[PDB]
Amino acid sequence: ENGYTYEDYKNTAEWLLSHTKHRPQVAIICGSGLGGLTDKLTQAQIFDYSEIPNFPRSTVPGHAGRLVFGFLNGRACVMMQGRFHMYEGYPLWKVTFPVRVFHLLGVDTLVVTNAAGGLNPKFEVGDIMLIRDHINLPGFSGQNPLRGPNDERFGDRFPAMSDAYDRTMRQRALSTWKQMGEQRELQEGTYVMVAGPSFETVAECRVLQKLGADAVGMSTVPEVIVARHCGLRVFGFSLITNKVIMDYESLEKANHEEVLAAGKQAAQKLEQFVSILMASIPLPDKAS
Amino acid sequence: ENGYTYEDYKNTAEWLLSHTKHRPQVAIICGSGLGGLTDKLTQAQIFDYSEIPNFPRSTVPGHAGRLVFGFLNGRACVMMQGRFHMYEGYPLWKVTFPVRVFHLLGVDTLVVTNAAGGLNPKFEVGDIMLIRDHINLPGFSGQNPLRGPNDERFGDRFPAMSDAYDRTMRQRALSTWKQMGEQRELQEGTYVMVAGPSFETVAECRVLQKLGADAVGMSTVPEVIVARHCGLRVFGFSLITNKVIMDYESLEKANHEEVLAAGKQAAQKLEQFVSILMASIPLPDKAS
Amino acid sequence: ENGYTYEDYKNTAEWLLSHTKHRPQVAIICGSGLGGLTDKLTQAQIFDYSEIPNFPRSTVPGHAGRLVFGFLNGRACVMMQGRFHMYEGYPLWKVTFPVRVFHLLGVDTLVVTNAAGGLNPKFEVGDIMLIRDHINLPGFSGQNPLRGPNDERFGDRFPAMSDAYDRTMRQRALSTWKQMGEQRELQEGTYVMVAGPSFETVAECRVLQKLGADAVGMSTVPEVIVARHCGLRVFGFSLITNKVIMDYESLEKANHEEVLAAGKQAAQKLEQFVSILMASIPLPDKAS
Ligand SMILES: O=c1[nH]cnc2c1ncn2[C@H]1CC[C@@H](CO)O1
Ligand SMILES: O=c1[nH]cnc2c1ncn2[C@H]1CC[C@@H](CO)O1
Ligand SMILES: O=c1[nH]cnc2c1ncn2[C@H]1CC[C@@H](CO)O1
Repeated sequence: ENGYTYEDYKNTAEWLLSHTKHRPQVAIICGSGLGGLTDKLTQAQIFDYSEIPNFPRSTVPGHAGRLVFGFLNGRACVMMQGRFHMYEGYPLWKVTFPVRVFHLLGVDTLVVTNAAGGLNPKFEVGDIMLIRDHINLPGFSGQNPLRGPNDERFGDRFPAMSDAYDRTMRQRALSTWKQMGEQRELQEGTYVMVAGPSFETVAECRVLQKLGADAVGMSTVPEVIVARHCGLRVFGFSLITNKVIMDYESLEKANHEEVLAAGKQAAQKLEQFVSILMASIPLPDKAS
Repeated sequence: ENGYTYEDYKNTAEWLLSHTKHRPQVAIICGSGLGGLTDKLTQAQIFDYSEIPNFPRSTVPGHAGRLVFGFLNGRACVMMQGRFHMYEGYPLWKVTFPVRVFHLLGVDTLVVTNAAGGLNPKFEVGDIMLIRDHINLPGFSGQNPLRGPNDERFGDRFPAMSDAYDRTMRQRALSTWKQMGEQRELQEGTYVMVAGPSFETVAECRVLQKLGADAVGMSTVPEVIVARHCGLRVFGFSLITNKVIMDYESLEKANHEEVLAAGKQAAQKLEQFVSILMASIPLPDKAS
Repeated sequence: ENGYTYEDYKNTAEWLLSHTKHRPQVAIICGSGLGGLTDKLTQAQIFDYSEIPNFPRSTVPGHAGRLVFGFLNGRACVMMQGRFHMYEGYPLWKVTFPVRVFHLLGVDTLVVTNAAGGLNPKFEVGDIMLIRDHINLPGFSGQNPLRGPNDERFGDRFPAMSDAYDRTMRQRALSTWKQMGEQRELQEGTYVMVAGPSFETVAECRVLQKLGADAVGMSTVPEVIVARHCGLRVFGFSLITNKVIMDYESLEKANHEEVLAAGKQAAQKLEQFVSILMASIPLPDKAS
């Protein structure tokens, strides 16, 4: 985990402990425009990234740069509003530092969210996709958050990712959606991480499509991965904010204004979802 | 753009201004063996990379390591003879530093050239290919020149690349070729950037082929990308210097001696082309 | 070769010379659990990585962290028990430093081994695969050991990899296997390097499969590549330690305990193989 040491994590976890009365169980990292979830907490105790000991700040635009503590629909969460991306300069051991601290803080579940582009045509903007799998492109080329000496206090050298996106939690998600009897089904498919801040070209989109991806994005994977390394339960969704183009002869392209998505009903649609889903995450009590 | 600051760009742009009387409009970055284009300028004022304030030098072999100023077939260009490649150690924010300076210098068009390998069988060495699209392999894994804090004085955080290789300029190129009624057509296809200085293996070539690439090379993309980020018009060609191999049972491989291509008629064929094409790049006057 | 200089290599080669009487011809780099080969040497003179001048140490767990010198089945080898991987923090110019020193030491052949995952279904664990080709994933994204200024004292700027895994030595391997009339054939196929220490997901495995890979692993390529750059003869095998998963609905995943493979007969099976194969590597005498 180059950069930080165990004790850096300990010292930050502890600092958090002795500065909040909350002992979170589920850590939620909100993607673009889905940070409204913070609103729904209770007994909320906000923490500015910067105020915490070794916490990677979030540049100057880190307006939504805070770690909120509270209770949501039954569980004592800890939310990350506004995360770190590879594309902004953060080496991956800064991007994923939270996940290690959430672990030592006591977390045992991580529900990671993000807005992503739509590659699967069956997807339509506004859609919500269940990450059943991911393709760690940067990781293939060495951009893996576990590069460097491994700490057997955190996990194994070679953790398997075959499993990562918890199966049961996916049943429960498919099901909770149906319970809400929602208009439009809870999409499910493979999520592909691509770093670059620029948006995919039509030649790029096509390789991802053949590659098996369904939604493309620029984060999540580093947090998914290091969480699993820790032994955290993991599941997540993607807010399809825009359909990804294809050559032939187009007329559109892709813009961030499409973030209107991340804020429109869609946003707060996933928020209700994520809220109700708190009721389907097992307690540490090993419930019986 | 880690490494340099806005003012580093300003200070270099200005230095260039107050050291040349030329206010270039089109910046041309010449690939291997196609640097003969410099010959054709007029009112040529050569500048040694090294003499310019923050300009990345080009090692010791930077013989063809200069930025020539002048007029070509009607426009006041600024040419880069001998560029920087990832494979020689340059972090991408040094490779692409010129494109930012050409921008502040006033440029509004960039015609980037390179020699590339032939993947599409329809290609035959000597051929010239029109880059209609590109696959930014390094970029997928984080090797994107826009990594780091974004400067809204240069462009947007998430620029789309869906478009990059200007459409009209491609009509004009296909057309100008036909105007010259040239022997052999102006190929067009997708260009794939691969970093490594070594040459592709037969297992590698095959993945690129299925991946959609037509020509493979080791540059251009970083300059294409940062140009678009700036709002520069962009179009380019590749000089197929050698056909890329495929398993089965071969007898050849790939060598740099194949640069004979980059210097043979082919070279100066693209040079006449690029020269005449100056007549088809719109003026800043918004011509009417 | 950023990091070290020619003289760093010279100073280490020489140090090795004036500290051993052995002038090795074949350098063997043993993969996981196949380091038992060291046992079979004779006139063995062990050297602790750390004791050698610029030699990258191997962390604290570098127990099997030594460079053994001796004679094996006829040739004066030099073996690397326990290599360096990208995933442990080593920049590739440290990972591959040995290959440069083995070169200056006089080596002219490198037989590299590794344990790898099975992607080709025809593969069955325990199997041994002949690396006929490789797909340098990290290399595509810039992770190539030849990045930086090139030393024409070592090799060419753009070395071709079209060839790398010596053809004749493969005939001899297929043949020697048949000579032993072994139970189970000497598999042959394409080896794909993936960096990350974590194990491939089912979405990842599928892209590698379509990509053409047969076995997947996390090393070898950097050593294969820099060897060829030097002009070393190269050939290698992979010990399929585990079959790689695929979605649908599985029940297994991948664990390091599967290293039981690397140590079981399989291990010492490749060891006899590699030993007998010493008899099929040409001598520097240009035998006649
Ligand atoms: O089509 C897409 N490709 C890649 N990343 C995407 C796409 N759509 C959304 N994002 C992610 C990456 C950054 C942020 C911008 O809103 O959202
Ligand atoms: O087949 C090829 N693959 C990759 N790069 C290539 C190929 N052909 C040319 N170049 C580019 C990369 C470096 C320079 C050497 O002349 O030209
Ligand atoms: O399925 C696999 N995928 C990637 N690397 C693998 C696989 N199997 C073995 N290794 C390599 C990488 C590290 C070491 C762990 O024993 O062996």
